Amino acid sequence: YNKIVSHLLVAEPEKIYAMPDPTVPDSDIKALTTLCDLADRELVVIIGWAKHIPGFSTLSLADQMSLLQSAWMEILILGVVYRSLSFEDELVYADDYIMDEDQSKLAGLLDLNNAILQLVKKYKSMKLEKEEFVTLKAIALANSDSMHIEDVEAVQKLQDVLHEALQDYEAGQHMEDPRRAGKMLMTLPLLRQTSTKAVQHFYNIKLEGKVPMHKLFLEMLEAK
Amino acid sequence: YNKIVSHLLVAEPEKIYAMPDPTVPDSDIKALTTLCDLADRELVVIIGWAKHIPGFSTLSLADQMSLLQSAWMEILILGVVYRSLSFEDELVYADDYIMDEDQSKLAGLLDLNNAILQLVKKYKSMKLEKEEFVTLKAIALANSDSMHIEDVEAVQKLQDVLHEALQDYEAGQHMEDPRRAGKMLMTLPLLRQTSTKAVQHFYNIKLEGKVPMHKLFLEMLEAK
Amino acid sequence: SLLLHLLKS
Amino acid sequence: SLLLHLLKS
Ligand SMILES: Cc1cc(N)c2nc(N)sc2c1
Ligand SMILES: Cc1cc(N)c2nc(N)sc2c1
Repeated sequence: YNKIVSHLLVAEPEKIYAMPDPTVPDSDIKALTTLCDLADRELVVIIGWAKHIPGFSTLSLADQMSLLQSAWMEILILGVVYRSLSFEDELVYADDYIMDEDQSKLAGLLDLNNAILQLVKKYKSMKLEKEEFVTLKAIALANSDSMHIEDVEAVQKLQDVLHEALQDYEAGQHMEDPRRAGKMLMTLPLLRQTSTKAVQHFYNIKLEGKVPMHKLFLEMLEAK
Repeated sequence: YNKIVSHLLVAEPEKIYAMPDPTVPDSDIKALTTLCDLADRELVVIIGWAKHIPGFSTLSLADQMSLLQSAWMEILILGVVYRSLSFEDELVYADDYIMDEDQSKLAGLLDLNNAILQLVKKYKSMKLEKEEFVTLKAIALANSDSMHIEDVEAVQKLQDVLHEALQDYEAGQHMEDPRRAGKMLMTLPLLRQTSTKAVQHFYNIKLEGKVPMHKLFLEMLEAK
Repeated sequence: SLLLHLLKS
Repeated sequence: SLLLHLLKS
């Protein structure tokens, strides 16, 4: 199929383990610490991944920063959603950190994790493929609606290139449904909604000051 | 062109005046009262409009309620955005209620109105047509991602019918850009983001208890 | 529900 | 900015 889609597949970062501290008692603080640590490490690999997306590294460093500051939590959430598609009512944050409903309630995350499971339900019913996942993650970055963009035209061109790759992929692989690309685009509002909820939830955990957070995670929470 | 698009054009409700009370001193309370009154009246016409959308009235009353409870603020905001496309840095809530930056600051709405003006900027650059506006408002209703749907398949079918109308419209009217329908779908995340911001902002004005609100507006704010 | 009333009317 | 540092590295 499509070269952009095959490129994004090879660019996909390796799996990251959560490694919850086995010496620490189970608690909301432990679960939130574990998840913020996991996000901080994944943010480093997301920054390296973005540089493989055609055209991203040609933007100004200000525009690269702006796109990542608006999209980072969408990119993190799509990863959790993709890993969870084979599971039932469980979120695969990592292979060693799978959260069921009881664990979500214990971490104060039931409402957020229920919205993430809504994303999973719709992608399961649409039989989301890895090809579509990686292309939607790149589109989410390009379409993140930063208020701070310098080169509006170059960011539109990045959107168009990635949109064209999704449409060409679907035209070739899914002739049974000539509107499947647009169905995939219509999944992006719920991702935006769930990301905004997540950022607000963890910004409030930051303000409460009971969960240690590493520098990069903090930098991205603070950006908004 | 497309019969669904022509149907939605004739279904479009008439203009509503704001009629800010000329006896009341200008204040944040007056501006917020005026806007909540205007939303309450527009919500009545939105409910009647939705019944003209093919298939909507065949859903259960529970599903009709669910779609409107999730989408109402998106529908209100798209109306303001469409009315504003010929203006510069001003929001046309009504022909008698046009808010500039100073007025937005006076009403405590600068951050919300700046996000609405971001929607306006992108639709102006895409030369949004009334045909596209009315079709995107119907798609926003159908694609509103309620957690409470009974008939998931019937709501997907409503999405597909309206998606097909947008795609058929763009295939006929915009042959120069074979991906314009998908560009229009890619505007929906910012609408979702701006709607969630607006609902949270007015829910907080509700809790503070200084702005009288009519029954229907309150019912829709409370739903979330 | 006023919403239900208007949807029925 | 750690974000800027990583984008430059
Ligand atoms: C919502 C959410 C929160 C996190 N901390 C997180 N970390 C990942 N690696 S994905 C993700 C998602
Ligand atoms: C954001 C917003 C708030 C309102 N009160 C309102 N009223 C309309 N008729 S559109 C709208 C949008």
